[PDB]
Amino acid sequence: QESVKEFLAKAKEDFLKKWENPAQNTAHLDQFERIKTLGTGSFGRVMLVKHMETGNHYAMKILDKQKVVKLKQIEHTLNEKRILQAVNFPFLVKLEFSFKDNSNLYMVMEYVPGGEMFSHLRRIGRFSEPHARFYAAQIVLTFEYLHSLDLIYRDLKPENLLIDQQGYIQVTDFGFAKRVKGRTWTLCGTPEYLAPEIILSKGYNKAVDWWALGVLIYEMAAGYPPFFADQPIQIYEKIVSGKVRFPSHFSSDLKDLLRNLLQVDLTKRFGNLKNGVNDIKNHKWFATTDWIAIYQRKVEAPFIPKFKGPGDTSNFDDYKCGKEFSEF
Amino acid sequence: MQRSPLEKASVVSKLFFSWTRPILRKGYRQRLELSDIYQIPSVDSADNLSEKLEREWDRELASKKNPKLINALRRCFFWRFMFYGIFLYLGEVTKAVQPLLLGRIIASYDPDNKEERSIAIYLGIGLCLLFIVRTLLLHPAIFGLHHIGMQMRIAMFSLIYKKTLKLSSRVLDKISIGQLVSLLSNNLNKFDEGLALAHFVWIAPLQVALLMGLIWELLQASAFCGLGFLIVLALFQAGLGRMMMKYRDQRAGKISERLVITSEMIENIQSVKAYCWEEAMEKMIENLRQTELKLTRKAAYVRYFNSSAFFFSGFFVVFLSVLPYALIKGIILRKIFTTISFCIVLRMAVTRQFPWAVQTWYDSLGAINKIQDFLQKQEYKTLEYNLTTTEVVMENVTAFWEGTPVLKDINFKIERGQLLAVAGSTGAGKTSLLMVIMGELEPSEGKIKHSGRISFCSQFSWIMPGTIKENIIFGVSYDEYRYRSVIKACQLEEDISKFAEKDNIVLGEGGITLSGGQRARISLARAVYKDADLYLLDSPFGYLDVLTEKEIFESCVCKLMANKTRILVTSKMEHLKKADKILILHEGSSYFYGTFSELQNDIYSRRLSQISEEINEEDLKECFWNTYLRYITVHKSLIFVLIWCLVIFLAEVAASLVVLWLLYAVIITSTSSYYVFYIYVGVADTLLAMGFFRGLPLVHTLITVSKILHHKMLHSVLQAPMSTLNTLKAGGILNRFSKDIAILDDLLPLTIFDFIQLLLIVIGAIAVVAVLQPYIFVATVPVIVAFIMLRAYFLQTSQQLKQLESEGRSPIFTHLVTSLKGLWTLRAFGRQPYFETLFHKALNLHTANWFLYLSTLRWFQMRIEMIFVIFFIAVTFISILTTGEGEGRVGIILTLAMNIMSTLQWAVNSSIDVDSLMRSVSRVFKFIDMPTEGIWPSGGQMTVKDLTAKYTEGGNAILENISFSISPGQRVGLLGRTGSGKSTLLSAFLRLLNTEGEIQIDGVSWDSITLQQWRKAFGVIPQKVFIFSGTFRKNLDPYEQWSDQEIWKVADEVGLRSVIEQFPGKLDFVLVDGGCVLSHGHKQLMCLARSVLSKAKILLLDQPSAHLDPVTYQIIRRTLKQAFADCTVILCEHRIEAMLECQQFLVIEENKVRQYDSIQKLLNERSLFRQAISPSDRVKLFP
Ligand SMILES: Nc1ncnc2c1ncn2[C@@H]1O[C@H](COP(=O)(O)OP(=O)(O)OP(=O)(O)O)[C@@H](O)[C@H]1O
Ligand SMILES: Nc1ncnc2c1ncn2[C@@H]1O[C@H](COP(=O)(O)OP(=O)(O)OP(=O)(O)O)[C@@H](O)[C@H]1O
Ligand SMILES: Nc1ncnc2c1ncn2[C@@H]1O[C@H](COP(=O)(O)OP(=O)(O)OP(=O)(O)O)[C@@H](O)[C@H]1O
Ligand SMILES: CC(C)CCC[C@@H](C)[C@H]1CC[C@H]2[C@@H]3CC=C4C[C@@H](O)CC[C@]4(C)[C@H]3CC[C@]12C
Ligand SMILES: CCCCCCCCCCC
Ligand SMILES: CCCCCCCCCCC
Ligand SMILES: CCCCCCCCCCC
Ligand SMILES: CCCCCCCCCC
Ligand SMILES: CCCCCCCCCC
Ligand SMILES: CCCCCCCCCC
Ligand SMILES: CCCCCCCCCC
Ligand SMILES: [Cl-]
Ligand SMILES: [Cl-]
Ligand SMILES: [Cl-]
Ligand SMILES: [Cl-]
Ligand SMILES: [Mg+2]
Ligand SMILES: [Mg+2]
Ligand SMILES: [Mg+2]
Ligand SMILES: [Mg+2]
Repeated sequence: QESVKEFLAKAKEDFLKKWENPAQNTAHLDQFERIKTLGTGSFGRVMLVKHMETGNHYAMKILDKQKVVKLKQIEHTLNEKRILQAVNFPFLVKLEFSFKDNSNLYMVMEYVPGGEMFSHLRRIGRFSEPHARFYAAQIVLTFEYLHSLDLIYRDLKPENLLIDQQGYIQVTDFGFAKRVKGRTWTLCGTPEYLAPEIILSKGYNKAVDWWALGVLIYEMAAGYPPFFADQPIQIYEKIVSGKVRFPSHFSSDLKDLLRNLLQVDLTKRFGNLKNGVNDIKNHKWFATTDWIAIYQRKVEAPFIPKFKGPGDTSNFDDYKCGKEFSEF
Repeated sequence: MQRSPLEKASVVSKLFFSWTRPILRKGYRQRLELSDIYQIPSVDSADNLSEKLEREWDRELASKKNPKLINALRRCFFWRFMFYGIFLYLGEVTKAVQPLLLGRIIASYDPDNKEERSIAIYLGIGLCLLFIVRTLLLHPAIFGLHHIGMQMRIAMFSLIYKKTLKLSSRVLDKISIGQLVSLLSNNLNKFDEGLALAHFVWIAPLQVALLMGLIWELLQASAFCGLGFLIVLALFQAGLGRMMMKYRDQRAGKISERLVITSEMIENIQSVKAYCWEEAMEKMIENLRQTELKLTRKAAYVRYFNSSAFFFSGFFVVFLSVLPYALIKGIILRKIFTTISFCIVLRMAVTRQFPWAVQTWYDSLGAINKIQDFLQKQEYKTLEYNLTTTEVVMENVTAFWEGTPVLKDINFKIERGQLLAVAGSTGAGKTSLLMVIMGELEPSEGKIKHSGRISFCSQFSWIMPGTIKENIIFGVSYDEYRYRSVIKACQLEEDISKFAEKDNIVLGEGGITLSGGQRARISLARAVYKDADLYLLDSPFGYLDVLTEKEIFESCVCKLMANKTRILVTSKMEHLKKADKILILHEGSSYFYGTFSELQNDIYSRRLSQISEEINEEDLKECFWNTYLRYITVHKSLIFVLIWCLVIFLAEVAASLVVLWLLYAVIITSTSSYYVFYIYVGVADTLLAMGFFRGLPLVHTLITVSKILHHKMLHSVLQAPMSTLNTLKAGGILNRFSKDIAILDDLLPLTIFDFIQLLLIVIGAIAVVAVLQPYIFVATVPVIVAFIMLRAYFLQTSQQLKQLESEGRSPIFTHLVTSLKGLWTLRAFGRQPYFETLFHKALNLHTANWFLYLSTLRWFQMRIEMIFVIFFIAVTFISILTTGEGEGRVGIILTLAMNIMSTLQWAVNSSIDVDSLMRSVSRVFKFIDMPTEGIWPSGGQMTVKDLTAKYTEGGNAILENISFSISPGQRVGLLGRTGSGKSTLLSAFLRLLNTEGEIQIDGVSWDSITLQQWRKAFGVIPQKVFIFSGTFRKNLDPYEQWSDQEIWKVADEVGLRSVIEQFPGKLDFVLVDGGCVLSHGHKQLMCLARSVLSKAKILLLDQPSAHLDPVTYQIIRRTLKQAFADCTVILCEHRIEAMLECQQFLVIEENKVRQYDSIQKLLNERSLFRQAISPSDRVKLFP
């Protein structure tokens, strides 16, 4: 109650502070090593790094300036940098340093050794309902935090969710986050996770993240997305139709929650209603969830990745326009 | 299959139902074809309605503390229900105010009422408009209410089926096929019709409040004298309904037991024929019938008194309210006739419409509560799913089927790609271990861990309707390479070649067309074709010869799936040699676990798992007047009762005519004396009502007729030849023994009563009026002709549509039966959505016919009312214009004729309903006309000459020109490959198929004596064991011939004493679900006990020891030596050890029998078969 209401306001007050007075040019590539290549991506490339003056291992995301200007998306990559250094939450990947050279752009994150949720979901096949609920609670808390600041996340998918040593979720890839207070008309994201109003080419608001959460929960519980067609143009017809069928092993509470989250009529979708984010919290599916213990990280995770050192990366797979960029 | 024209029809076309004209035009001239049936509207699809209802039910469960299904239904269908209620009410309000307009018109014929004659034209215009507005308000509302009710029923049926597949294994023992078939059959048609009746529970009080105020202004305070009489009559009916409900609730329980016994006995008809048990089964069924028919008669007696209230109140309601008025001052005839006119509507509202609505609410809410109770039963728990386990571990598992634990501290561990061999004696718990692994039997202690992807092969072979290929593929994508490899590995390639249609031969429910080993190998092929991590094979080599068994084991289990983890239940030592681990059970305890060494001290590449739910022409193909006279003359008492009723009717007509011809507190003048006939017609419904001296015997005899017909139907079914019975389906038999019998018992007797009552009223009124004034009959003739012509036109298509709808109910029951039989296989493989889609297809098939039937019925009713309205308008205007300065004599005749036609219309609707109900009688008679199939045994000498056997008259011959002889008192061994024809010869001895040739026993030809005498000379052990619901003693001897001493002695000899004493009631324990509490071998021992109990001189044994271990086989060997000393035994068996105690051998190959003397001579010729003999038997056969 009051503890949630008093505490949010302080987060807002702190967020604006770092939004106004930021810091830039924290580090250049002299103290960074080049060990591994953790990920890929359609824009960047992420590789493992260590600081030899401290010894701590870090991740570093490298973006191409020319590619960025070629892809006709320049504001997104600057807004990513702007947002990542301002937010502060235990389920968000933090930022340490920022780079600025003549060729590329680099950022320094914390290292999350447990690998993606996607790989473990495909390895195990599907999660049980308590296992899925453990992660869904964290995602609900993260969206409650973000929407308090008028921030849309707008890219939710298993490849963006990482597992840390304790088994908790870490959210990354803020490439499409935007400070919207009102409406927006940009079409971006992964087609299976897009809301109907995004496809219909009309203004949309922060309600899209709850549709993405419903799709995420469905995919965790079943192992395959609710809207699956071989062609992107055919996926849109299934999304606009909004007709889903549930696996026989789904419970009634899960089906009711997913029906209320995957609601085509955005005036009837959970989280956008008069109660805000309390229809989700008070739902019968979350009856056995302790929202304080989850936030304080005192609940034992159902899965602990077997990390074997700071330099170990076994959980992962084996792998100029200076005018526009004036905020790095 | 065309589109429904309702979707693209105009507003005016939909309002008048003109879009039904093409099918009526088509069906009147010639027989309806398959293309005439239209595709159902999108709103009526089972998928959409199921989603609609399921959403609300899940919200109800997730958001309420006491969930109610009526709330879920209310949030789906309320505002359309209340929408049509308003127009139904507005069409009823019109009915109450008609006497205000028509009474002033009738009064204008009298020259005295000069005021009414000044405004008669405007009154006629108003009445003409009132008819038009009434006819347009009623029928569309009734059709909409029917449509809502049909949608509700479809949604509830879908939810019930989706719940059925989730029921736990512990709660399933308490639910039979009869209970579910009753739950669906009762609500099938009446639930849709009830939605139209429901609204009068509030319409009728308002109609009474209006009519009492209208009657009050005629009779100031005297109307309440009749109001109190109607109140007392309403309380009387409210008391009768409760007794009816009590009797129905008591009766409800016996029908399920009758249905389950009937279905069990019909599906095992060949065993019943072989045992000659038909009369005993008939005796049990008629004992069950006799109990419930008393409750049926009592409920019919109550319903008669409920139904006759309307007719026996027409005179007293007006008399009690007019007499206190007429005494204090005189009354004119006009006021009496107006009182009658209002009292007709008052009586119809009070004694007909209100109690029916109350009863409809009772039935609907009771059905909804029962369905809600079904939807909240305990469910099956889904297994843990984890692809990264690759290890099957069991530790300290103890379990109970409830006492003694079935499993007691079992431990084992097997890795990826290994084979486990489970062995043990009969009843050790080998099947229970696989049930525990599958999750169907929850352990009370211990843990079981594995990936969760399993494939299962049951010890009882389950076969679903469809082709062999559909059985093997079992609802996934067809892959040609794996299909060919699996077919070749399972040795099915030879048997498929014999079939004329190759792999696409259509199999029925249960696959009775196949042999035992063919069904076993098809089940094994279905198991192997599926991609899984763990394979559970429950004794697949039970009905296979040694050579086929060896080939399958060497090329399918150890080679084709050598990289898969698998558990094999087996007793053979050769199979134990190649197993990595061995587990031996003994009374549920781990007798041994370890390796055999210490005992003696590519196709699965593709992911095929990755229908349509609508009906096409192929699905519809299956669905495609001396009946009254035959129904009446079944029972002579019905003829006597009808003659009695006719004589009393004629006496009443004569008395009423004399009294009327014979013609103060009542004022009558010469110019107003015409009201006598109007009052007589108004009160004739009471002077001609059938009292309890006529009403009760009629219903009693009508119930007796249905009893006789059910007995004849059962007798005819049990006597039919096997060729006829194989083509029948389980769902059709259940349909015809449930729905038609229920209709003949409940609906028909009380509907015929109302039809006869209405006919008598109309005929008596017409005759009495026309005798004293012949111009009324001339006026009534054309309207009668019009109604008869329209009825004749309509019935041509109505009867065909009704027959189609009646035939469309079978696939639903067939799917329900086959779904209950194979539930564990469905949950093991994971094919629930496939069967849900098939059930939706069946529901859509039924809806396609039912919707058209209802639409054409509505069209007919609206046309009848329109004809009546147009005749009334014409005669009204003629009457008003014709009258001049004096008496208007034409209008009197015309208006009285129309007043009679008003009742004729209701009689015609009752006739249509009776004709609708008579289709069930037609189907029952069609089932009765099935064709009929039709000391001496001292030594047992048999002689056969030129015997030919074939299953279809004019088909392929399985055996050709068989000839051999048997000496008296000799054991003969009958051996051969699976599917060669060993069972066909034994069926040919009993003449269970089309046979040609000659067989003699001790010189007596089989054409000399009757078939019943011939079959009584044989004792049999069928390959398929038949067990019905009943005690042990009843199963052992249904005829109740032998005392418990003899039964206990035989059970001790056979080794059943320990098994029987396991259960609470020793020899009194009721066996349910075909002896589900017994093991597979205990059923073999039950059959052995049955064969021992009946002392016969010739014994036809069909593999007596199929699945038994070598230790238990000693019981059969000892019984053969001792109990059957001086008997001719023909022992058909695959066990090699059983051939030691034989003196003659018969081998079936290439469709003919070869005869051998010694087993060594037999074996030395067919080397390949001799190489398959195990070493333990090889030393025995070659000492
Ligand atoms: N802090 C981190 N620790 C470990 N791995 C990380 C970290 N941050 C990113 N990665 C890896 O990099 C991968 C892709 O990087 P990221 O998604 O940030 O780039 P992107 O181009 O925005 O991708 P997208 O195509 O989703 O836009 C992630 O899936 C993850 O494997
Ligand atoms: N549904 C049941 N309810 C109660 N007892 C049962 C039930 N099913 C089996 N049993 C009992 O469990 C015991 C073991 O039976 P089970 O069918 O598992 O034997 P089995 O080793 O597979 O036999 P067989 O060799 O005949 O196939 C028997 O004593 C049997 O009576
Ligand atoms: N009702 C039937 N209609 C048509 N063909 C049938 C019918 N019953 C059996 N057959 C066919 O008769 C042939 C011989 O089968 P039969 O059951 O007589 O053999 P079997 O030697 O007793 O078999 P098994 O060892 O499997 O018990 C098979 O090809 C089978 O398909
Ligand atoms: C459907 C219902 C609620 C409609 C209204 C019902 C009541 C109020 C109506 C129905 C019939 C009506 C009566 C009809 C005829 C007369 C005679 C007139 O000389 C005085 C009014 C009087 C006595 C009316 C009083 C009101 C009345 C009793
Ligand atoms: C549903 C309202 C019907 C009103 C009927 C009024 C009748 C008035 C009769 C006056 C003598
Ligand atoms: C439902 C309306 C009926 C109107 C009847 C009017 C009767 C007028 C009689 C004038 C003497
Ligand atoms: C059951 C309700 C009946 C209402 C009758 C009202 C009579 C009104 C008379 C006014 C003089
Ligand atoms: C005095 C003329 C009365 C006319 C009455 C018309 C009634 C029309 C009812 C629909
Ligand atoms: C059907 C109503 C007949 C009424 C007869 C009343 C007779 C009264 C005599 C005083
Ligand atoms: C078709 C019937 C017409 C009958 C008319 C009779 C009139 C008789 C007047 C006394
Ligand atoms: C219901 C019969 C109608 C008969 C009409 C006769 C008209 C005669 C006009 C003189
Ligand atoms: Cl009047
Ligand atoms: Cl009148
Ligand atoms: Cl009056
Ligand atoms: Cl009046
Ligand atoms: Mg990403
Ligand atoms: Mg991105
Ligand atoms: Mg068994
Ligand atoms: Mg056989």
